[PDB]
Amino acid sequence: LKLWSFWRAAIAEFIATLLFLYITVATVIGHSKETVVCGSVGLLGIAWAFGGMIFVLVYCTAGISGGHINPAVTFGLFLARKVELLRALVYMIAQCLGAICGVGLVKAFMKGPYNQFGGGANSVALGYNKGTALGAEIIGTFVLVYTVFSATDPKRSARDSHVPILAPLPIGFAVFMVHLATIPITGTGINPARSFGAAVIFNSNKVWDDQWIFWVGPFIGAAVAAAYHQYVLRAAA
Amino acid sequence: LKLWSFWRAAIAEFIATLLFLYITVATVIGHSKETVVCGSVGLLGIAWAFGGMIFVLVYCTAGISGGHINPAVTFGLFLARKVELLRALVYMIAQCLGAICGVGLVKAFMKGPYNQFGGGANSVALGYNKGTALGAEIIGTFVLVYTVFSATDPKRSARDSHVPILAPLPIGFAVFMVHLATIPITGTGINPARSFGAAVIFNSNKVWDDQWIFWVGPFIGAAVAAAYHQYVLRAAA
Amino acid sequence: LKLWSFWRAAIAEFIATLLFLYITVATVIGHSKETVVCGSVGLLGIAWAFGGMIFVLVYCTAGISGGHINPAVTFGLFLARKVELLRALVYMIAQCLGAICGVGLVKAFMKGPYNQFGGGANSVALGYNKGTALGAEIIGTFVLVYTVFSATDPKRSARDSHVPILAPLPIGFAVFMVHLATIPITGTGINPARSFGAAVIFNSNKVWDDQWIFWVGPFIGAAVAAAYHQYVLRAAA
Amino acid sequence: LKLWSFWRAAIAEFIATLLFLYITVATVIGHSKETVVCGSVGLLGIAWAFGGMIFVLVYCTAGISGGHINPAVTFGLFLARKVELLRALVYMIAQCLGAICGVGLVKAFMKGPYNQFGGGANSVALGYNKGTALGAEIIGTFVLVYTVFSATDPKRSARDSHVPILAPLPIGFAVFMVHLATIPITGTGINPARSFGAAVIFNSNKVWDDQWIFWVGPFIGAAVAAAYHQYVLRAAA
Repeated sequence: LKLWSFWRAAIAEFIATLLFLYITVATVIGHSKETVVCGSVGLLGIAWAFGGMIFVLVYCTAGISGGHINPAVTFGLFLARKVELLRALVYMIAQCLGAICGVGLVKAFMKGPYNQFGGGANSVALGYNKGTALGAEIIGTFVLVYTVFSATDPKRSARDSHVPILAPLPIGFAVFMVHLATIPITGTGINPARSFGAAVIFNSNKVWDDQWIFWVGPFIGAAVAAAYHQYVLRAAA
Repeated sequence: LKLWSFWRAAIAEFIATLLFLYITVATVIGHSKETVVCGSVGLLGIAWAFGGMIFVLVYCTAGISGGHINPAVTFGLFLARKVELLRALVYMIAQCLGAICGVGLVKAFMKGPYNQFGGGANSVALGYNKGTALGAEIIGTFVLVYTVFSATDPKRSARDSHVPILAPLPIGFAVFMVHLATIPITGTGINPARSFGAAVIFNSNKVWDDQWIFWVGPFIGAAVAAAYHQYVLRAAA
Repeated sequence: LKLWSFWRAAIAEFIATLLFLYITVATVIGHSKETVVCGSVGLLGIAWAFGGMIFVLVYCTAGISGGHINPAVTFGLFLARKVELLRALVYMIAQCLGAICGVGLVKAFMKGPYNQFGGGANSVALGYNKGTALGAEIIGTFVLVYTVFSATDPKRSARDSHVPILAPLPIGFAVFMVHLATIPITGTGINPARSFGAAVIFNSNKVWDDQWIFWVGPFIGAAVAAAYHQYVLRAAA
Repeated sequence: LKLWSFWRAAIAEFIATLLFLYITVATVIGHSKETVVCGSVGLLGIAWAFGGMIFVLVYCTAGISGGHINPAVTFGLFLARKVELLRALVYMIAQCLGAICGVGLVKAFMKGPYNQFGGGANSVALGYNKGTALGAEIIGTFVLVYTVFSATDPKRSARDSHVPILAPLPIGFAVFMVHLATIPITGTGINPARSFGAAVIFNSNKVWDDQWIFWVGPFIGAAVAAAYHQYVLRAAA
């Protein structure tokens, strides 16, 4: 009755996260497998795929679920009391499961290229240390969640809830920007479900060893954005 | 009287699909004929041409025809009872004829490059099987039509009809995103008229042999998006 | 009194066209002079410079002059009786003078590269004939002006006039798209002032010999768009 | 009470300028350190990073501070009496301090690449003289500030102030466009805080010797835009 709206929101987050990972990791593998020098969409094209799909998917789901597609976004909004505990945890599970599925589909379609070129997985690139990767993930997620907070509609909520509706364009652009800066360092995580889905499917020791960075970094970044918006700027009111 | 509005909608879809194919296939041939390494718009530029022209053309025609430019979009909206049978079939014919014309014009302007570089045609790239191409076309069209449904105006319709007006930016971006992911696999069809126009003008056995994928994939993708939006999300109401 | 508004509109078109040519031709020369393979913004970056500056400049001037920046846009709107004769001719002179000035400034800043790399001038590339270039200019300008007509505000006009206000984003995107398709053929003109400014400053026989294409093509494209919108679609009413 | 709103605006400008410099200079260093030919986001990606972050950050801060992120924007608005003297000077200090911090963070994360590849600093490229660089900075800042003035909301102001709210998309696009044209010449400054932050952290004689260009150019460009908008166009009223 409003429980149906709740379950439909969970489904919307599951499916959107699946589509997010399918499109973006297919883009990464498609770029990576390219033999002809500069016959691919390039790193710029990869950054567009991540930012542009967030714009599209937040647009589609904002009125249905709130359009999170990302455990760190759900967590930041939870801390600011904009999402209730049970919804938050249900969203994070839906997101993580959807992400596994989307990456699974890319692997099903292009198994050889998928394994050869890194599986869309986040890890620390050679030359950087884990403190740098962690710092880059915290600041990158801070940019994203600070944008999400600035993009919340104070009056309007997702169907049968108090989860605010979000303006999708600035949020997609924040994701695009952070990818431009962070791809050389970690591939860019800023989204624990996206990092976890790829780790589950790719299944390498190196990737699993770095995985904590892509949970801890984004949760800290999200928490600091929440405190900044709500307490330092008092930008809610 | 409203029959004139009907015929003007058909003309609007014919012309828009012609412009769609002219601009995008001229972009593909112009990229492909380039000798100087990295002197072209690249695959990223091709993906922009397809997404950006959908944004422009849906913007221009949304109030006149509904702005479909694509038999799979018309079919999905038909299944949800948003387009009547006779309009649907008239739109699909207008789209397919316009597409033949637009590709015809590119061939008229650059015949040598046109034949040498593949004629803007969709087919399965070497290394992928038809099951993968079909899967990639279904999911890609699902992203597009799921976006179209989320972009419908519940209150406002095209002139003298009940075909909903569509928000063109998210739709153009969905087309752009799906191109980033799918170009290496099939060139990206997700539009039976676009695939058919190029097949008619280019006229090769290889291309004709793959053509069913670019009709069946998109129609299935569109049907599943329709059912998802209307029955699982109940996102109409 | 409204004559001052008239003269301020002419100044706004002069300055906007100057800025248009300075930014875009500086972009073209900056790309072209690049020695390091793929150390430039590429042809995609050039296409963005033209589309993006039209978006910016139409945004700035739409309420002041109508935001034309382009004799073919002024001519199409003139034919549809949306601009009076004396205003139309004053706008075209302002646009052509501004364009000469903007290209003049690029030459002043980078004289060596400016002359070596073609001076931002439009002409027919080797391999295409003049019939093809003319056809490409007609269709390209048709896309642009068809978009301008679809972007007109039926209720709202520029200050102290009946020149409609225009939605700048779709128009900028139409310019971007047409550049993706047409750069390899003519560089893309679709704007007689832009083509003329560069011809005046660069001053070569080859360029002057092709210059009629960049006036005749766009004026025909604009006229057909006007007739299409107003008479075939009846999209005014 | 409104003094708190004042201090929160200063903090918002400090943090936004820090994020601006971190994301954009990390993008520049990440591009520059790339060994594999065309394995980076390219100069186009760098131009996106600067324009896109201005769009994002102006979006986030427009209702809190006015969204300046740039001493030349604050100065132009000051000259037009849209910002009071004490606020103006407090904003410029906040911006310059934030910029030092953001560049500082990039250096902390990638010290080797940071020093090797120029430190995100603006200076005159080999082949251009200082008159050209100064001219390019004046016109580039004129485009930006002319856009800012055209983007001001006549009715609505930042919290507890008379600083107008700004439309962030056209402003971000103006920054993007000016980067396309100006990167080969100076790297593009058009923002005294951005130029100063990088000079402070990179600390080279060459860079310090050119630094006056990146203060004088933008302040003149801003002043001429202010006079153009307010006195020649009378575009306020």
